[PDB]
Amino acid sequence: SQVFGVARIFASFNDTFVHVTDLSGKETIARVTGGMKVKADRDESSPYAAMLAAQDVAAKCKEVGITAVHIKLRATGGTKTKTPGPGGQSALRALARSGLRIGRIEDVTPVPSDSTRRKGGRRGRRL
Amino acid sequence: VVDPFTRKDWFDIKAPTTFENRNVGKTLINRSTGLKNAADGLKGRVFEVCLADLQGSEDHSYRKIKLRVDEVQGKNLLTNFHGLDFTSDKLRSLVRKWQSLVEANVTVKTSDDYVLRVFAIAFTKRQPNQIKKTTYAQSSKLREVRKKMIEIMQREVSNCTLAQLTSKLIPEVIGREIEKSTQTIFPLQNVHIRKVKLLKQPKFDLGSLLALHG
Amino acid sequence: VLVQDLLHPSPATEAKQHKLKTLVQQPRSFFMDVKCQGCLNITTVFSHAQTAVTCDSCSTVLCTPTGGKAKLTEGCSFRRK
Amino acid sequence: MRDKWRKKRVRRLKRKRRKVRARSK
Amino acid sequence: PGRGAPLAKVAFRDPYKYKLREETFIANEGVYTGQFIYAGKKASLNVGNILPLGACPEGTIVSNVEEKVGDRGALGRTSGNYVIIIGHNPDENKTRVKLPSGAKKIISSDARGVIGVVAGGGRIDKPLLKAGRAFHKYKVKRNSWPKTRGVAM
Amino acid sequence: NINSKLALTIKSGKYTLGYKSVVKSLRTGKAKLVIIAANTPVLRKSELEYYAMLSKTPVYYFQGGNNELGTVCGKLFRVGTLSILDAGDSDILSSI
Amino acid sequence: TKRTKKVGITGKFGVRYGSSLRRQTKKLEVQQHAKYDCSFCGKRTVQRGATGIWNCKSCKKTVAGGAYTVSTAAAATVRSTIRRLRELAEA
Amino acid sequence: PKKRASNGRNKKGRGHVKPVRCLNCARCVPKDKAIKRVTIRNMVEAAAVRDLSEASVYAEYALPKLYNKLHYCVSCAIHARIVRVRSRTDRKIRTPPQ
RNA sequence: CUUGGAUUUACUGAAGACUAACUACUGCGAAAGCAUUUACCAAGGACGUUUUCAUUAAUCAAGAACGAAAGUUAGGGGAUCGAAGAUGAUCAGAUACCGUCGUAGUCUUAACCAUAAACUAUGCCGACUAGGGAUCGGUUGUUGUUCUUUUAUUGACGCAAUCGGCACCUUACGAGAAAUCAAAGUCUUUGGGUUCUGGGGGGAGUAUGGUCGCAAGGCUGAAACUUAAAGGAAUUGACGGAAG
Ligand SMILES: [Mg+2]
Ligand SMILES: [Mg+2]
Ligand SMILES: [Mg+2]
Ligand SMILES: [Mg+2]
Ligand SMILES: [Mg+2]
Ligand SMILES: [Mg+2]
Ligand SMILES: [Mg+2]
Ligand SMILES: [Mg+2]
Ligand SMILES: [Mg+2]
Ligand SMILES: [Mg+2]
Ligand SMILES: [Mg+2]
Ligand SMILES: [Mg+2]
Ligand SMILES: [Mg+2]
Ligand SMILES: [Mg+2]
Ligand SMILES: [Mg+2]
Ligand SMILES: [Mg+2]
Ligand SMILES: [Mg+2]
Ligand SMILES: [Mg+2]
Ligand SMILES: [Mg+2]
Ligand SMILES: [Mg+2]
Ligand SMILES: [Mg+2]
Ligand SMILES: [Mg+2]
Ligand SMILES: [Mg+2]
Ligand SMILES: [Mg+2]
Ligand SMILES: [Mg+2]
Ligand SMILES: [Mg+2]
Ligand SMILES: [Mg+2]
Ligand SMILES: [Mg+2]
Ligand SMILES: [Mg+2]
Ligand SMILES: [Mg+2]
Ligand SMILES: [Mg+2]
Ligand SMILES: [Mg+2]
Ligand SMILES: [Mg+2]
Ligand SMILES: [Mg+2]
Ligand SMILES: [Mg+2]
Ligand SMILES: [Mg+2]
Ligand SMILES: [Mg+2]
Ligand SMILES: [Mg+2]
Ligand SMILES: [Mg+2]
Ligand SMILES: [Mg+2]
Ligand SMILES: [Mg+2]
Ligand SMILES: [Mg+2]
Ligand SMILES: [Zn+2]
Ligand SMILES: [Zn+2]
Ligand SMILES: [Zn+2]
Repeated sequence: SQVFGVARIFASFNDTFVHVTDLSGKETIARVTGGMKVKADRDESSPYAAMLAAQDVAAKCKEVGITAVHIKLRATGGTKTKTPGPGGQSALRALARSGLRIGRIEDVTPVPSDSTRRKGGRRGRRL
Repeated sequence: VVDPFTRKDWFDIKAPTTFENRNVGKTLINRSTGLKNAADGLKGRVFEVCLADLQGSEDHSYRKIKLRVDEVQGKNLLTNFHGLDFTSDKLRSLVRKWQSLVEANVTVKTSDDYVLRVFAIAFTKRQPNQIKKTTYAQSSKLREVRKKMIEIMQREVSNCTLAQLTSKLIPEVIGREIEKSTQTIFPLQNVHIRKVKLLKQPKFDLGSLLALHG
Repeated sequence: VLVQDLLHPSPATEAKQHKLKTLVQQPRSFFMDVKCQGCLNITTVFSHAQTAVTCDSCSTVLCTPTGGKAKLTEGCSFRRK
Repeated sequence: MRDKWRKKRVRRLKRKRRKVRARSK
Repeated sequence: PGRGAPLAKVAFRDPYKYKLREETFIANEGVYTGQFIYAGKKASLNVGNILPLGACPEGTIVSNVEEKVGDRGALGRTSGNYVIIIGHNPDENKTRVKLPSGAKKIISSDARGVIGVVAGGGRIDKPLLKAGRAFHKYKVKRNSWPKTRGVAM
Repeated sequence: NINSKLALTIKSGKYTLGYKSVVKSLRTGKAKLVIIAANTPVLRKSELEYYAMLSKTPVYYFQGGNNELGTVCGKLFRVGTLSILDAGDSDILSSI
Repeated sequence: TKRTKKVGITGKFGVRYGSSLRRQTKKLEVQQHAKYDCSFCGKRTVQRGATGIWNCKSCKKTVAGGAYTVSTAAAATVRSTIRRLRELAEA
Repeated sequence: PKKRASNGRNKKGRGHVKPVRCLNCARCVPKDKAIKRVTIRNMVEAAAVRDLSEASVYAEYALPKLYNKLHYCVSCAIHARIVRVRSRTDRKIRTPPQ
């Protein structure tokens, strides 16, 4: 039927990565980040930039032959926050609305079975 | 400047006969040149595909299979079983409060000397007539359940080859036997083999693999 | 309850009390005559026995100690003495 | 001032007395 | 004299002629007089036995390890030191080990070593306390003590 | 557990302590059991069990050394081996 | 009576070398002059010769040990590790 | 004076409880004291649940949920309105808001 | 930091830490504390007991054992965080809050230290005074329940009692200055046994002596002088870069 890639979307709170690989993930097809679409650091992770980033990925996917993708959304993970950034929701909707077909969707955020120490100190970040 | 995608050659990925829908998908690699063959740099790749896709049924939507390519025949990729895992969301949906979570793992080798680590997970079952809020099992029962898990995974893996076990994993044969075997210990729910890892493989036998491809 | 007969508590409520909290403390245990199924030999066994009692004729365990009352083996019938 | 820092101030000042008294040991 | 490690004198029979051969091994800690020492490819994993490196599982503590096959011992010979076997590469017949300096080395798996830690460890824990103690230490090593500082000449 | 059974034999029965007494007791057939400490030399051990094989006497291998075997017997000295001449109130012979 | 409050065996060094070096010497010099229990005969008759050499007066068995103790902690760890690794290899 | 009978935590019959880091500011807070909220949210916002189902290659594919358990310290939670200041008598009420 | 390919992506490997979710007004321990599995080692409370001994006991100056974290000594380890230090910002200034690096430390083995809002700011033993629903451990009687295996001698669940725990809710006989308290009640209707501590606020846990400690410091611990208040709980208001 369709030809599947894998859209590995890494959505932090400072930027948004839209990265499409092959099934193995060892071959990169298109990687457009929200920071390549704006010149202000404060909105590298904006929903608007993520939508533009996804459209460039979808356009690149079409000329290589990728007609469908599986979605593996992730947050920063590790010792830091596990909730996805604001751009992850926009990049997913933009991909679906760009004529690309959507397969399986999974959250693959790095979660610890314990945890190393997290930055900020004992008293947290005082603002 | 060069558009590196003009030099890529596409290959087809074929799953073993243990699954139904053997047409997994397509991959690509740099085209075979004189210095480097495409074949040798292409083996060893691992593909993670949902088990519901390999079987059509949506009942396997929460398991995802790693397929390892270890032989190339023209434009076809002959993959083998590389590992098993649950989706992250399914596990998060199973771990509720007011109940006990019990886990076990064991390292065991198959008939054909495939060394695996198998991870089992289970939860206490609330009885239909139960009134109390929580469903906790005493730690002694959990030790017996954990002990019961280990001897079942050890028994049902060392007595068969990896291919028959793959046919065992799909219908949760081990998970159903653990639930049956622990009925007299404690009522259990959601008994699953939630992860399987290949640690060590025997010496490569292309003939044995070819029998797993038709 | 301001007025109540402490010297003559209801025997029903008197039996629900803890064994040390009655008017006169009294054990709730007793001794039994145990018939194993294999043979017929009177053997007096404490209800809350801590020992694996064996009958004299055949060295077969009659009861197994538990947290409270001893558990009689299958085929063994008891009669309170 | 903070009670914790007042204690530290006296401890550092106790430290000085000991070093000063040690001169005439 | 001159060594922190004690030495063991071990008597073997000559396989080809009627004669006893006395060997001088570096004593591993726990080796005793009258102990049987087994040396070869098929020797068992017991303290004091001499085995090829490939016959030892990962984490095996070994001393007097051969750098090259048949050189009769080069590595990990001083008191309290040893070599940890990190892993094996059976296809190339090679083994990875960790040396007392913390360096990782790749040696032929046919190279031999003695199971255990070299005896006499903890020697450095004690101060020498005197120039005379160092004098007697180097009296049976070599003429390298005392050292005049070049800035004072 | 076997230590409790052996202690009763020392309290009530008859025994000899020591290698020289045990060998004499094996020659006369008056030994019912021979107990050998774990750290006894093998040459003495392999000789003690050759005497017991000839004497048809069961041998029990104590799990502790001759320091621990002595204190089990209520002694303030070391016992490398002992022979039980008369198991008294105990049932050590019935438990090997 | 008690002759020295704290120097113990290091009273032979008098006031020299510094207290820190002398208390570090005292710890290790008690260990090297102690009598240890023999693993062969059971008596507490094992004493040091040179470093790493420990002889038993009774059964005349000599064993290689540590510089100042019959057995170091590293060797004890290795002894159980080798014992453990031996069990798996021989099943 | 003493403001709360629970001392703002849930430690009774215990000496020490290991801490957790606040999600918002990474402050060390004891596990019993932290204000904890369990959220099970849809992974796709309700505006996009239609077009993504139409773009799906699977007929009748259920979208997975996003499971997360959030831990907040007292300063972060009060600031973010996760908990609010209650009257002296209303503090005692510990049933979940309806 | 990045066209010397950063960030990102898949596969593989190595290090140290740490045991997420399950995780609770739940459990255990004298306290500090304790959360992956299994094996080994020796402990422990409660319950059951028509077992045993018979006052062996309660609380305890002196004196011992243990005592978070930090810190000290010497090895080993040194992944992550990170005092000091360095730096980019902010500011009037910012040695800080924020950002980036980072050494001791954080981990471990032998020793030291002996302090924490080490808190329940609430000594221990014994007796009594009031109701209720939950819960953990044990024991004893009993189900329209599910299950071994088809059922029992399986296990779970359900209903009652009880002893012991961690707590909670209501009331106020009673206490309290009140906040509040099943003990902080049985205290002018004042006495069950017993250990420790305080006497207005500062000066001051300062000086000195002693003693412990490698040190940092610990324990013990004044006086001169100064002062009419300082302080507790609650009320009204005012204010708040708190919420509605
Ligand atoms: Mg940014
Ligand atoms: Mg950025
Ligand atoms: Mg830019
Ligand atoms: Mg620019
Ligand atoms: Mg994971
Ligand atoms: Mg950092
Ligand atoms: Mg703030
Ligand atoms: Mg059972
Ligand atoms: Mg001066
Ligand atoms: Mg050489
Ligand atoms: Mg000279
Ligand atoms: Mg010089
Ligand atoms: Mg010099
Ligand atoms: Mg000169
Ligand atoms: Mg002896
Ligand atoms: Mg004298
Ligand atoms: Mg206040
Ligand atoms: Mg307690
Ligand atoms: Mg505390
Ligand atoms: Mg605390
Ligand atoms: Mg809270
Ligand atoms: Mg690890
Ligand atoms: Mg628990
Ligand atoms: Mg866990
Ligand atoms: Mg005292
Ligand atoms: Mg500490
Ligand atoms: Mg500490
Ligand atoms: Mg420390
Ligand atoms: Mg150090
Ligand atoms: Mg600074
Ligand atoms: Mg500046
Ligand atoms: Mg104090
Ligand atoms: Mg507190
Ligand atoms: Mg109960
Ligand atoms: Mg009845
Ligand atoms: Mg059964
Ligand atoms: Mg059972
Ligand atoms: Mg006064
Ligand atoms: Mg005063
Ligand atoms: Mg003064
Ligand atoms: Mg001093
Ligand atoms: Mg006030
Ligand atoms: Zn009978
Ligand atoms: Zn000896
Ligand atoms: Zn916070």
